[PDB]
Amino acid sequence: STNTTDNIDYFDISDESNYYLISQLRPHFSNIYFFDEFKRYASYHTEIKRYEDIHKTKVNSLLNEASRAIGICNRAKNTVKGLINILENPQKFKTQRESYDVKLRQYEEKKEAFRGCLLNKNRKNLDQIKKINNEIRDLLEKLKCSQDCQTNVYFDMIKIYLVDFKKMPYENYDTFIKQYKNSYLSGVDMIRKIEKQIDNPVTINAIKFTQKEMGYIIDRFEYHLQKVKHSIDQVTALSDGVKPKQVTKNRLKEYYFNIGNYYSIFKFGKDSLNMLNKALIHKEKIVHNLLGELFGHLEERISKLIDSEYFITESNNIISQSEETLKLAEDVYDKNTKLIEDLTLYPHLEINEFKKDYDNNVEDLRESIIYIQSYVSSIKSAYRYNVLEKDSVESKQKNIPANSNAQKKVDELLSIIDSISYSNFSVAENFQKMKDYYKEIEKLKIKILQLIEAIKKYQQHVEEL
Amino acid sequence: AGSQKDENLALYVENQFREFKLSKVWRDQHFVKIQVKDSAQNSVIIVDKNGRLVYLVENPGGYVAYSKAATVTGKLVHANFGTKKDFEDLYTPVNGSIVIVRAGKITFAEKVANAESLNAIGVLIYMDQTKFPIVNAELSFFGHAHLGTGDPYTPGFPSFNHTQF
Amino acid sequence: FPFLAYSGIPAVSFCFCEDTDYPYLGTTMDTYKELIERIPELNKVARAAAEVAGQ
Ligand SMILES: *[C@@H]1O[C@H](CO)[C@@H](O[C@@H]2O[C@H](CO)[C@@H](O)[C@H](O)[C@H]2NC(C)=O)[C@H](O)[C@H]1NC(C)=O
Ligand SMILES: *[C@@H]1O[C@H](CO)[C@@H](O)[C@H](O)[C@H]1NC(C)=O
Ligand SMILES: [Ca+2]
Repeated sequence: STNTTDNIDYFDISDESNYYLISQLRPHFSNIYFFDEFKRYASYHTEIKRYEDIHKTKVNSLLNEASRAIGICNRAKNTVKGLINILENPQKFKTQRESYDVKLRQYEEKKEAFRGCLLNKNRKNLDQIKKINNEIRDLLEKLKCSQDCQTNVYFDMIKIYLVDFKKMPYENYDTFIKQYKNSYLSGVDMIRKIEKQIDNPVTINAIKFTQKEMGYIIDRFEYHLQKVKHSIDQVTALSDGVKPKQVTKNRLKEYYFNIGNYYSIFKFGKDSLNMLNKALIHKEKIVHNLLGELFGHLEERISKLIDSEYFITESNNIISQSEETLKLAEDVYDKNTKLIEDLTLYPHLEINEFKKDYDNNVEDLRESIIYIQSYVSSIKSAYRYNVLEKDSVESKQKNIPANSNAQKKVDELLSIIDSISYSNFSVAENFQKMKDYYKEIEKLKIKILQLIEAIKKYQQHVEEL
Repeated sequence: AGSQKDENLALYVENQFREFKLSKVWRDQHFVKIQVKDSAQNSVIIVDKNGRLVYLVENPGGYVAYSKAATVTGKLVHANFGTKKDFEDLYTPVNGSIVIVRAGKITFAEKVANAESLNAIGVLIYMDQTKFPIVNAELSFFGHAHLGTGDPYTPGFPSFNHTQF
Repeated sequence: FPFLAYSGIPAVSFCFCEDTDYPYLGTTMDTYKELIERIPELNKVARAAAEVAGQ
């Protein structure tokens, strides 16, 4: 299984004026593609012959010197390589002694130290690009045509250039990045909820870091794809089109320079979209193979939340105790239920203040026993309305996708933990009712014994009379 | 209302209205009087004519806002919903007797208003199965009993801290 | 109601409501689990209600 990243080169830096963007793909600038468009513009005018001699020395100096300067900033790329790989895995951070918040600051310093290297070694070459651009302007000054200039090359270069537009796929990148970004924000929302239950600090730092880099690459993907779609929109917007038979020389220079730069944006865009596409798919598969170490440390948290959070082992004891109390009371009335029939047949012919005590206590005993049976029925009814809830969460934990690919199963497990969290108040107040009815079963449990004592006093006093 | 979780949710929303770049976000607080449960339980409890053996039905988890702190005994008389049409359709005289009604089709406060105009003492409100089909029979709920709206201990004028209450 | 009747502001309310009213509405069992049990597609209906308030 893949736990490391091999290709790192998606880092890029722009100038302080934001005019030029450097990339780590060749030719490291957009303007070389404009120059290769300007060759195909210079082939159609016989006036500009010296461009084919000058620009060979110029752009050979630019490509050799630019690839040279990246060759100078290779060495920081190797250290940020080792820093990503050590900081990212649990095993490599396990063999590394320093803490995680310690090493991530080293990641920051080496990161902007690396991008600072790359810009600081291209600072001169930006001025070089200014100088060559002034030479293109100077050679385009030498055109003979002063006032009535076609505008026959231009309308055709929109056609041949439009074939290069129809070659590229655009829909798959848009649908891809919208689906992917949906999965990203779902993941970042998911880790915040998942880091409160589960113990381990290492894998959770790996996933938080990889989602940070994943966020960076999503940002660059949106940027380059935006410039591609804007370039295509402007060029096809010029293909309506305004049709002069003649233009000014500086107007013609503004035209060729103009949509030549749009070729530079587009051809600079395609390979960057390819590289970032590989980057998002690879980092995605790293994150899935990181959550595969987490679900087994989550499953026992579900199986720990159920048995303790539905209050089952305590409530079953309450129903057991109240059941034994009912068997105690009906056991005592089973003992003296003949003795009442001995103590009803005598007294009915005499000084009857004494029945006012007796049938009082007998009606108290009967209605007390019926009260205890009704109490037991109430508590068991509450218990059924709790165990139905527990059974339903068991039925949701039984049925899962199997066939769950990828990370959707960890979202199912977290949804089950929320399905235990949404049902706490019902079980709390229901268990409070169970406590109340058990208390009053204790009160009738002492009252019935006082009644039996009064019945015995009745018996001996009837024996006295 | 007034709990700590309300104020944490209000800080979360008042953070969101800042993060969405609204033109202006503002808070407005004021002090009101609500009614909350006491530390002692409130119960409904069957009393025999003898006064000897006393049987209880429920300690309700849910309460009614703006009720009175009292305790009473007496006859119970069913009423449909507490419409005025219901109380004038009844055969049994209403007065001096606690009533029961079913929740729904009218605000709670107009049930208690009609049962107060017909000089009754007590109101118990429940949910049958026909109007409200559920499975859990041991379930409680909540309602305000104030006819009209607003904070009732300051009617007409607002409940800021300039009124000095 | 206090916007329309007390203040004088035109007020509007609306609901996608089943014929019988919602059972556990002021209740301790009002929660998202049983809500998504009642309504199996909540995202589309919330999309519709936010669309109406948008109009
Ligand atoms: C606004 O009125 C409230 C209500 O009395 C004041 O809040 C109380 O202040 C007293 C004394 O400071 C304390 O008992 C508590 O801080 C508050 N009581 C309760 C029950 O919340 C508040 O001080 C008033 N505001 C101002 C600026 O005076
Ligand atoms: C009011 O209630 C008492 C209950 O004792 C009843 O006797 C009386 O008749 C009632 N009043 C009227 C006017 O019916
Ligand atoms: Ca007021």
